[PDB]
Amino acid sequence: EAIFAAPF
Amino acid sequence: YDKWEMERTDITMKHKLGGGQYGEVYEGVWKKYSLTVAVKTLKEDTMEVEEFLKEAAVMKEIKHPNLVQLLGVCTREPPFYIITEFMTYGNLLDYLRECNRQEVNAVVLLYMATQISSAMEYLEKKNFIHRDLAARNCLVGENHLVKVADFGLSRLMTGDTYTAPAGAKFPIKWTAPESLAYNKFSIKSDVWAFGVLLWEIATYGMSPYPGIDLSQVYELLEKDYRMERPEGCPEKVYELMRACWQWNPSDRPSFAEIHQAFETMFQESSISDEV
Ligand SMILES: *NC(=O)CSP(=O)(O)OP(=O)(O)OP(=O)(O)OC[C@H]1O[C@@H](n2cnc3c(N)ncnc32)[C@H](O)[C@@H]1O
Repeated sequence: EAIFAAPF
Repeated sequence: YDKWEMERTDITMKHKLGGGQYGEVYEGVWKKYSLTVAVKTLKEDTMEVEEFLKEAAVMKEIKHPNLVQLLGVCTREPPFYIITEFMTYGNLLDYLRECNRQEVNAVVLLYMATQISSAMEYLEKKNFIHRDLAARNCLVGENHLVKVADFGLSRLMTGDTYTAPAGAKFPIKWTAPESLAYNKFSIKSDVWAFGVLLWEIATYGMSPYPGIDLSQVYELLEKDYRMERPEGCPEKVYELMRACWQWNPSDRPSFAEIHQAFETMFQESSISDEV
């Protein structure tokens, strides 16, 4: 899916 | 000395539930009572000892019917253990997805929202914040009983702001604007996540902003885009959902107001029902 990430 | 301290020997591990970027969790047995419990573990894993021990210290200070209850700890010598009550139906996200919608009807969804707001209101007073308010972190017990996972609580005088390290990851689709742009958090950031949680509930576990790539979420929020009212979702609930996504923190209601709102809808919904 894709849930966690570092802000852009 | 500490009344929460339990010798490692009192618990036996039964089955592993799921791993975690913060420590695998197990289903275990507290022999003395023949009680099924949940065991939170951590090896030279993800978290670092001191942080883990502080979470444990914080968990000993909370008590609310809608917050998973701490039962004991093993913090003296490795491996470290955090023991909590066991929620038989797992997390809310998976529950909503595989449930019987005739049983998990409209009044049950309102009831569930009321239990969560209740926990958050309380967390707002005792000067706490939940790092990740989302359906995946809500557990379910018998009779539609919902509780918020307590392992994600932190200390923060209600009203103040926290600034996370640089380069850190956040669950994008549940994160408030102030956190995406400046890595800032507050009980108001939790209010924003609550709004998204209300949406997961109204859609029975659908993923937020369907088809919208993580990289495009912030730009959309900026230009004033917001998820549309779900099919079947009562208008009043959608208004709260919308009040929770106000771009400006101090414009979002408090959990004290939100719990009052749901309390009202759940009772007046139990009346027209039994009538
Ligand atoms: N974004 C994130 O939430 C990071 S944590 P994660 O590793 O990505 O996922 P998660 O599995 O949710 O983490 P955790 O170890 O917190 O949960 C593991 C699984 O076990 C079940 N669980 C957790 N506490 C439980 C209690 N008290 N009783 C029964 N089952 C419990 C969760 O449903 C989860 O799948």
